[PDB]
Amino acid sequence: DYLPTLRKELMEVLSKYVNVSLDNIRISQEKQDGMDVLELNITL
Amino acid sequence: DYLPTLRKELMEVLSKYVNVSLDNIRISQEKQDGMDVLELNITL
Repeated sequence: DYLPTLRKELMEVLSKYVNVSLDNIRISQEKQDGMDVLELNITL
Repeated sequence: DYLPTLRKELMEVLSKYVNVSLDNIRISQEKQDGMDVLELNITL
């Protein structure tokens, strides 16, 4: 609900920075070592 | 000049989403397989 939405928001912001589409952007939400870590990747 | 700036911009946007500081955000710019891949990480 919360972060998942913010993750989409991050994608949109990035797509505007390098003027690509959302299909070229990947973002993952994972729980490791007890913590919730977001990872946002893009290939240019 | 270009992406390095956008990388900082990404950090700022993320810090506002989860209302943290820039010190809790990491972002890397690396060349792998001939391509330039940005990686933005945050621990929550």
